[PDB]
Amino acid sequence: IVGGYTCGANTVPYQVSLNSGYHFCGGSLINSQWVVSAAHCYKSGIQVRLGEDNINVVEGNEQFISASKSIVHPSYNSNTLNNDIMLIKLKSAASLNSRVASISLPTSCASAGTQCLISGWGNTKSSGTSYPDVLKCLKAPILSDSSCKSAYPGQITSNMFCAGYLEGGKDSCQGDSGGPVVCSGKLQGIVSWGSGCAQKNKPGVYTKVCNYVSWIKQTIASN
Ligand SMILES: N=C(N)c1ccc(NC(=O)Nc2ccc(Cl)cc2)cc1
Ligand SMILES: [Ca+2]
Repeated sequence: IVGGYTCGANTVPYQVSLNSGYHFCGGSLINSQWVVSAAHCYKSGIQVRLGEDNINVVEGNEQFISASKSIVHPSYNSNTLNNDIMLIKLKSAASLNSRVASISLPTSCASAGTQCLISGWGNTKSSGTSYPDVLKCLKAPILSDSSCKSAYPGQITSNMFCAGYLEGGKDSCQGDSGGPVVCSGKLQGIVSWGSGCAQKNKPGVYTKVCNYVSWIKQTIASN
């Protein structure tokens, strides 16, 4: 996250870190046994780490559970990043409490102008690299789909939306991939892509989770 603030330990209880020997992507817990993340974060051998704040120090609220199945969206296209979303089932259910909790799926798509909370342990600089150990947060509006499409001509599909600031300065970034965009207490987006980070006229682009709710519910019902 570039230009955000330190969230505070366990203030984002649905935030997950995906670990394969190191943190490589975020995710969101959507019930005690399932995590949603970005399909471009797919790897075999994922361990899901819940209840995290400092990812390099064991602080006492963590649950580390390995994945039993990963399901990338059937129409994920890695060239266009259309349908960048995947479901991860945990080997055993997480114990849910105030510090480890799930986030609700949306019943409606959020509109442009709604302020949302994006969080993750990704890069905090638009030039150079510095990865934080504690979770960073950013409040950002969803942008109109015409300003999103003017920023990225020919690249925005109906399963994507832009959120951020067209003047740059504040944005999600590499390592934030797969993490949550929450608006009005519902999961509305998944950190997906963008050109650089926090650059002028290049806002972050996010998977539009309200288009996938029937696919998620159906897949969790049968797996
Ligand atoms: N500006 C951002 N919000 C931003 C920019 C880039 C990323 N990350 C990626 O674009 N990562 C990535 C995308 C596709 C593939 Cl195939 C591999 C990595 C995340 C957020
Ligand atoms: Ca920790």
